[PDB]
Formats: sequence, structure tokens, C-alpha cells
Amino acid sequence: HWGYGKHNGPEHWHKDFPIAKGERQSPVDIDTHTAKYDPSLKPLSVSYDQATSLRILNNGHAFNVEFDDSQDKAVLKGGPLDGTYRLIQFHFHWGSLDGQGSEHTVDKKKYAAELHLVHWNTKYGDFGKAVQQPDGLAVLGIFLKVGSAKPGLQKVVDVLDSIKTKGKSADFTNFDPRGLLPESLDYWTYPGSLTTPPLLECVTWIVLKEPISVSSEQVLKFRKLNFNGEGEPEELMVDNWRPAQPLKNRQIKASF
Ligand SMILES: COc1cc(O)c(/C=C\C(=O)O)cc1[C@@H](O)CC(C)C
Ligand SMILES: [Hg+2]
Ligand SMILES: [Hg+2]
Ligand SMILES: [Zn+2]
Repeated sequence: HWGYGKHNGPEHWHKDFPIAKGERQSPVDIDTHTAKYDPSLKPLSVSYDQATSLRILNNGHAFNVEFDDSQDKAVLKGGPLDGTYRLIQFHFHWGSLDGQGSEHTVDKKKYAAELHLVHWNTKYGDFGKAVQQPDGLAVLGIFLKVGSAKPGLQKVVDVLDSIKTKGKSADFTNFDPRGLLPESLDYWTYPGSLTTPPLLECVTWIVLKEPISVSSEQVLKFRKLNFNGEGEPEELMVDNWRPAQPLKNRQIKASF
């Protein structure tokens, strides 16, 4: 089954998921000199005050922090979005070394990691119905660079020991995702896809310009995770990122 290695990685995904060669695939390179300021974009509203995390899961490719989305709590609206999108989970993509890890790139620059906060459009009733629509999802993308520690990330970091191998989960209630946001909300936005199979083209991407800093010690703990299940040969969970895909004359808009 699909992964990130030589034999099941991004170059292979098209065989089981033909949309891998589609018209609105993610991630993409953000050419800052081609992206245009869009005066018509409303302000972005990120309302994560009443967010309810439930648990953290190693799913064999990354870890998902999952939220209770059975009610309008943590919501994304404004910007390029119409209506309300509900936070369902967040996860990261990261590298084996600080010079790679992000999915989106900025003028070809790769960051050490990238955070994806995944939201589904409430007009569609549930996540499963949302992923059958071109405007079903909104993902908030936040770059990670290595420098000073991110205090709001440390609760995630310390729990990773308990979810080392594929299929392990842990109770992870009362996590506040506001602690992962950079100061500025300037962003780029384009229509795209989820970056893991089935790579559904349902996403309005909102990628923040300002990276957060995490410490080397913090990213190193990400890298101690396992792709394999308990008691199998150890495959370190690293380089779980899909490279940049053809823009196919979509248009990236700047909020600034
Ligand atoms: C919007 O995404 C989701 C929607 C979802 O409904 C679920 C649900 C269950 C679970 O993972 O056990 C997960 C996710 C994420 O877990 C994506 C995963 C392939 C990294
Ligand atoms: Hg997986
Ligand atoms: Hg879709
Ligand atoms: Zn992602």
C-alpha cells in the first residue's frame, strides 16, 4: 500500500489513484512573484477558542490530532472561503533533515516541516460528503522552521512516545491549536487537493506566509516516530511529504 519509500512513494501513487496526475493537485511551489494581491479577499477568521481535541493517532504515515466536529466549535471562515468550515484534525509532514519536509515551497524554498489543519464545509453535513465537492475542504497550511522552541507544540511532542508505531493512539483532550499559529495571518490561497491518497481535489488551500519556529529537539522527536506497526522492522517516520506538483495555470492569490 501507498507510502513514501522507493517502491510505494509519490511517483507510484498514480497507479491506484489516477487523480495524482489531475488538474488541481497539491502541494505546489508558491512563486511569490507570480502570486497576485487580491483586494476582494475578506479577512481570515480562525476561531479556535472552543476547540475540542479527542485523541492522537499514528496512522502509519503521520499522526493525526483529531477533534470533536459534531458541533460548531473550531471554525475557519473568511478569506477566500464562503460559509463555515469545521476543524476535524491536524497533522504534519516533515523531513529527515532540516532542509526538507514541507509540501508547499516558497520560491522553491523547502521548510523543515509543514502543519495542515483540515476543515470541512458545514453546508455538506459531514466530512465524507464534503470530499465529494470541489469546495468541501479548507486546509490551513503553516510552515515550520527550526530555531526557538514552540511552547504550544510541546504537549504534542511529549505524547509521541506513546504512539510510536502504526495504529497506536492516545487520549489527547484539551489541546489548544491556537498555540501553533504564527503571529501574522497573511496567506497565499489556491484551489487544490489533499496531499495523501486518495488525493481528492476538494481543497481550498490557505497557506500562511509566516512560519512558526520549533526547536531542533522538537523536530527530532517527530523523527523518532515509526511508519511500521509494533514489533516490525523499524522504519523511521521521516520524509512523509509529497513534492510540488504542476500548477496547471491555477492562480495563487496573496492576501497581502
Ligand atoms: C480530513 O481528514 C480526516 C478526516 C477524517 O474523518 C478522519 C477520521 C478518522 C481517522 O483518521 O481515524 C481522519 C482524517 C485525517 O486523519 C487524514 C489522514 C489520512 C492523515
Ligand atoms: Hg498510512
Ligand atoms: Hg472534490
Ligand atoms: Zn497534510
